[PDB]
Amino acid sequence: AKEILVAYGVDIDAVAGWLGSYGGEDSPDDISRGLFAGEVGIPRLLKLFKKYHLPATWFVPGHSIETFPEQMKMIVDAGHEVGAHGYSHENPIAMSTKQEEDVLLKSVELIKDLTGKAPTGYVAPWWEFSNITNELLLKHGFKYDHSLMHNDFTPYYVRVGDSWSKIDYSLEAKDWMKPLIRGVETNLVEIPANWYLDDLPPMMFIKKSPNSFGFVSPRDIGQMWIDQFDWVYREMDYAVFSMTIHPDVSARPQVLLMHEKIIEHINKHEGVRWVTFNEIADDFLKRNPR
Amino acid sequence: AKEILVAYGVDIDAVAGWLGSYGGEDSPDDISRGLFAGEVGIPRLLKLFKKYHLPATWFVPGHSIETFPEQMKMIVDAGHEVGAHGYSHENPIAMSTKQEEDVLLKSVELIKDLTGKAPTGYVAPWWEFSNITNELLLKHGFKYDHSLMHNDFTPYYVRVGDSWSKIDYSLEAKDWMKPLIRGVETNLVEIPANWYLDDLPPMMFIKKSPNSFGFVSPRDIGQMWIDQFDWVYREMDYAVFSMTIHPDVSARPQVLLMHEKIIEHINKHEGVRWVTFNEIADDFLKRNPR
Amino acid sequence: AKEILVAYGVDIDAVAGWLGSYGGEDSPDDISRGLFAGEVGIPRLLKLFKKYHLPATWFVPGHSIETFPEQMKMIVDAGHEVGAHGYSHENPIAMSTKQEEDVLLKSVELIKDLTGKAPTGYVAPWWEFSNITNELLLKHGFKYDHSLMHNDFTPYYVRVGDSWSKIDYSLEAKDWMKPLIRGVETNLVEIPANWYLDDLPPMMFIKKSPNSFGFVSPRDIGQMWIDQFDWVYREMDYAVFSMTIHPDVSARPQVLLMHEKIIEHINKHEGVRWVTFNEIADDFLKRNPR
Amino acid sequence: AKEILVAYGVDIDAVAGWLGSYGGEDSPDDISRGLFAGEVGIPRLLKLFKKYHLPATWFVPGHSIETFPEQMKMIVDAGHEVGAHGYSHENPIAMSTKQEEDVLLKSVELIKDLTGKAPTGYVAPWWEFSNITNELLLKHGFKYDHSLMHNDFTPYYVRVGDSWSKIDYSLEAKDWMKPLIRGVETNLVEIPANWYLDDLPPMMFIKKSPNSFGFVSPRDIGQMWIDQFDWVYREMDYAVFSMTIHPDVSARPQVLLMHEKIIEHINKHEGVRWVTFNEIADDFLKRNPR
Ligand SMILES: [Zn+2]
Ligand SMILES: [Zn+2]
Ligand SMILES: [Zn+2]
Ligand SMILES: [Zn+2]
Repeated sequence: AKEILVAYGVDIDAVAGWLGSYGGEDSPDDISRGLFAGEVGIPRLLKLFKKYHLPATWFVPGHSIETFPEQMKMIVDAGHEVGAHGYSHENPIAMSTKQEEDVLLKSVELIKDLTGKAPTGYVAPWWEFSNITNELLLKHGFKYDHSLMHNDFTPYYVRVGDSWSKIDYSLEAKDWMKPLIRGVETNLVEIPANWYLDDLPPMMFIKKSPNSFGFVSPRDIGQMWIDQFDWVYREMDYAVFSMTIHPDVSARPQVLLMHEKIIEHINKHEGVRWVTFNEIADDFLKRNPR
Repeated sequence: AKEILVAYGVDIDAVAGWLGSYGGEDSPDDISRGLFAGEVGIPRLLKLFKKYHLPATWFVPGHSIETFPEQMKMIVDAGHEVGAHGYSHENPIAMSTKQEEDVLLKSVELIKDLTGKAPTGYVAPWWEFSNITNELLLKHGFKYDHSLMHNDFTPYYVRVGDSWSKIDYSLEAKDWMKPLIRGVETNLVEIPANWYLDDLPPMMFIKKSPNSFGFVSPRDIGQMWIDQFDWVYREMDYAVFSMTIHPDVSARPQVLLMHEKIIEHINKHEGVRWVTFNEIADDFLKRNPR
Repeated sequence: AKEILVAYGVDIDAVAGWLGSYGGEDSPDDISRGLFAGEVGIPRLLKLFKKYHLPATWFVPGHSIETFPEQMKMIVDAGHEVGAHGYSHENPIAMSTKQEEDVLLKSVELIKDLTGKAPTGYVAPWWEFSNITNELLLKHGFKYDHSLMHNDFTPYYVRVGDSWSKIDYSLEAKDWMKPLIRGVETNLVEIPANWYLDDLPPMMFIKKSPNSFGFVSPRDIGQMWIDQFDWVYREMDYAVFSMTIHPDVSARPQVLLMHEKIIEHINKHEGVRWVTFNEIADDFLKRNPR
Repeated sequence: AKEILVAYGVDIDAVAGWLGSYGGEDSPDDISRGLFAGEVGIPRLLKLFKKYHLPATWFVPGHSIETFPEQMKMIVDAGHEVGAHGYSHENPIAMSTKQEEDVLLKSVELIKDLTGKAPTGYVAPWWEFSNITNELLLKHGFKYDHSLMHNDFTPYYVRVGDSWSKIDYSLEAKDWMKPLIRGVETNLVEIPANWYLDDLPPMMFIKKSPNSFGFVSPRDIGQMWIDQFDWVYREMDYAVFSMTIHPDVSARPQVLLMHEKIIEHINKHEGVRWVTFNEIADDFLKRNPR
C-alpha cells in the first residue's frame, strides 16, 4: 500500500515574470518571450496533459489572466485548478503590506470571476514571503502554499512567527550568537517548493541576472527529476512529488520531450496517483489534522 | 505532405560584436578573436555549406563588410543571401532614433554596393528593438526580421504599438496592475530568433560578462538542437526551423563537427527543404497574406 | 600493503550558512531551506551512514547545535565525532580577533556540553583563515584543521607566518616583484579541504551569489569524485581521501543516490579504511612526528 | 605526409595567479592553493610527461621561479623549455610601459640565471597585450608569443599597429562607423592561444570572479579537446595543436586522468610530433620566412 501523490504545478509567468522578476521590463525582446509563454506555451502544455489524461494546477498571475483571456478559457474548460501567483509577479518582499494585500485581493477576484470559485492555493512570485502566512489565512480561501522549503516530499503546517538573530560585525559576538526560535504552527498547509524540481532556473536564459543559467540540458535535468522520484518511491510509502513548471520553458519542444520521458517513467510505478494541489491539501488535512 | 523549411542564419559578429556588445573594445586579445571570425571563420563555414550543397543567409554588420572585403566577395560569389546586422553591432536600444537610422541607412548602402540588390532581411544586434519595426518598414527593402521571439517554429507578422505597465513601488498597486495591450499588425514578417538555437551564448567565453558561459559542450548543444527538430518534425506539417550561428563560434573545429551531425540528421528526414530566410518570407507571404 | 583512509566530513551549515555565508539573512525562503538541512537532512545522512556501517565527522556550527537539539542528540548517540564550525557560520576573516575568539570559545563549550569531550577538529566557515592557526592551537583541544589546501591526499603540518607581497600599481615593479616567504611549521595537522570534493558549490542554488551553480548533475559530480579515488588508489599506498558534504545538499534524494554509488565503489577496493577525521590525525601524528 | 606538431604549454600560475589575476591576494586559503600548484603540482606534471616521454614548455612567472626553486630545478633538469609569464602574473594592460618593461627585464634575467639561456617565448598573463609586440621584440630574445588569437592551428607573424574606432553614443554614427585598419607585419611569430584549449577557465573555482566556472567535468572537456584534434587531423596536413595547462588544475587527479586519455588518443595518429614551442617557432620560421 504505497500512495505517491504526484502533480504538475504550472506557474504562468509569461509577461508578468519579465515585469516583476526577470529584468525584462524595458526589453521588447524579453516581453516577446512572455507573449510566447501565454499564447503558444499554454496550449502546448494543455496538449501534453490531455495526451496523458493528467490533471494539473495553474498558478496564474493576474496580469497573465487579463493578458491571455483566450488561453485562460482553455484552462478552465479543461477542469484544471487555478491558484494565485501575484498580478505582475512582484516579489512579495519588495512590497508594503498594503501593496501586497491589494495584489492578493485583486488576484482573488480575478480568479473568482474566471472560475466561479475563489482560489484555495498560492505560490509566491520567485518564492518569497514576509508575512504572507498571515494574509493567505486572513485573505480567506487560501488553504495551502507552495513557496516554502522546510521539507521535501511531505506536506506540513506552516509556523508563523519564527525568529533569528542576524550577524552584526559592529557588535560583539554574544550579541548575535543565538539560535533560531521557532514560532507557532498555523493552519496554512504547505506543499513545498523545490529548486531541484523547478524547470526555470536551469533552463531559461535571463540576460540581466548574473546568476543566469539556461543552457543546462533537458536530459541532465530530466534524469535528476527521475532520480528524485526513484529514491522517494523506494524510501517512502506516502509522499507527494510535485513539479514546478512554466510554459515559458516547459512548452519548448526539447523539454516537452523531457516531460514525456518523466511522465512515462512515473506511470510505470504502482501506487502513483496524479492529482491537483488542492487534492493534495484536502488529503493531507484528513491524513493528519490539527 | 510535410514541409519543414530549415535554414542557417549566420551573424558575422567578428570584430563588431566585441566593439558593440561583448566588452572587447579595449582588448587587443578579444579583437584578435574578431579577426579570426572574419578571416578564418567565414571560409570554414562556406566550406561546410558547400560540402552539403546548402544555401544560407549571412547577416553582416557594416563593420564586418568593410573589414573583411575578401571574405565578403567569397560569400556573394557563393550565391548566399546578405542581410543587415548593424555597423559595429550596436544594440539598437542604446541609440537615438537618429543614430539607429544612420546605421540602418549605412548598412543598406553597404550591402547594395556589395551585392547589387538592397537587403530584404534584418537581425537586431544582440537582439533588441525599440521602434525598429517602424524603420525596417520605413527604410524600404526590409521584408522580414529575425530578432523577436513571439513564436517558435512558425513565422508571423509583427504588431507595432504593444504597450505594458511597469511596476513602480513608489505608487499603489492599482497604478500598475494592468495587462499588456496589444498593438496593430504590420507587414514586417518575423522569422523568429531563439536562444535555444543560437550557438554564441552557450559556447563563447566573454570575460566582461557576468553571465558568460563558453564551456557548455557542443555535444549537449548539438543534442538539444536535434531534440527540437525531432519534436517539430513529429508535431508539425509546416514549420520553419532556423539556426543562428556565428563564424566566431561555429567555425571552431569542435562545433563544425557538431553541425555535420545536425545536418546529416536533418537530411534523413523527408519534407525538409534547405532555404534562405528571404525564401522563407516569400513563401510565408504567399502561404497566408494580409 | 595499501592503506587508503577515507572519511566523510559533514558540515552542518543549515540555517547558519544562510546567516553567515550564503546571503539568506533576509530570506524566509532560504531560512526555510536551512531548517530542512537540520530537521530532515541530518537524519537522512545518519540513515545513509548506518546502512553502510560508516563512521563520520560532523562539523557543527554552534547555531546549528542550539537550533537542532534533537538531531544533535541523534548524532552523538551514533558515536560520530563532532568538530567545530563557527556559531553562525561567519567567515573568520570578516571578524576581529576578539569576535573570532569569542566564537571559537563559544563553539568549544557548546560541543563539550553536548558530547562531554572538547572538540579536536575544526573547519573554517566557507574556508577562510587569518590567524586561525594561532587560535586553534592557543584554544587548546584543536588537534587538526580541514580548511586549507596546500595539499591533496596527504595531511601535513601547518606553517604559521607565511608572507607575500601584493601588487601595487601605484608603485614601481621592484616594490612587489618578490617571492612568497614561507613561515615556520606548527603542530596543527591539516586534513586538507578540496573544492573538487565538496558537494555544495556545484549543487546548491544561491540566488544572491553571482558565482552560483546548483544545477550541475550528481552524476557528473559522482563520476568526478570516483575519478579522483581511482587515481589516488592507483598512484598511492598511503593516502587520505576525505569528502566534504552538507545535509543541505547531500540529504537530497538525487545526491543521496550519488553517494551510494560512491560508497559501493570505494568498498570494492582493498586497503580502504573508513574512519573519522580525529583518527586520521592520530594516525598521521604517529605515521610521522615532529 | 601529414605533419601535426602537438605541444603542451604549462603556465605556472601557482601563487602569482592569485596575486595578479584571480583575486586571491587577501585569501590565505587561495594562496594555499597556489602553493599546491608549485610544490605538489609541478612534480605531478613532470611525472605525466616522463611517463609518455613527452617534451614540454613551461611559462614560469618570476614569482613562481623565486618561490619554488626546488621544483624549478626539477624542470630545467628534465630538459624542458622555460618561457616568460610575468613576475606576479600581472595583466600587462594594467601596467605602465615602465612597469611592464621592468617586469619583462626581471623575468628575462630570472630565466637566464636559472637555465643559462635567455627565454625565446612568452605568454601574457591572463592573455592581454597593449604594446607587448614592441617590447617582446625590443627586449631581444623573444622569438614567439602564445597569447593572441588571430588564428587557430597555424602560426603567423604578428602585425603591430592595428587600429579601430570605438563606439561613442555621445557622437553621431558616422564618427565611429569605420572599419578596423590593419597595421604592419612584424617578426614576432605567434603560436596562438585558445580558450577552447585551456584547462583553467572551465575547471578552476575562482570565488571572486562573477564569471567563474570550475565544475565543468574533465570528461566533457577531454572530449572537446579530442574533437578539435580529430577535425584538425582530418582537415589539415600541417597544423600545430598546442594545449595550455596549469599545475593548479591539470595536476589534479581527475584531469591528470583526462590527459592520459588525450595523450593516448593523439599517439594513435601518424604524422604527430610532440615538440616544444621553441621548436614550433623554429620550424615555422623555416617553413615560410619573411
Ligand atoms: Zn513565477
Ligand atoms: Zn550578432
Ligand atoms: Zn560550512
Ligand atoms: Zn597564467
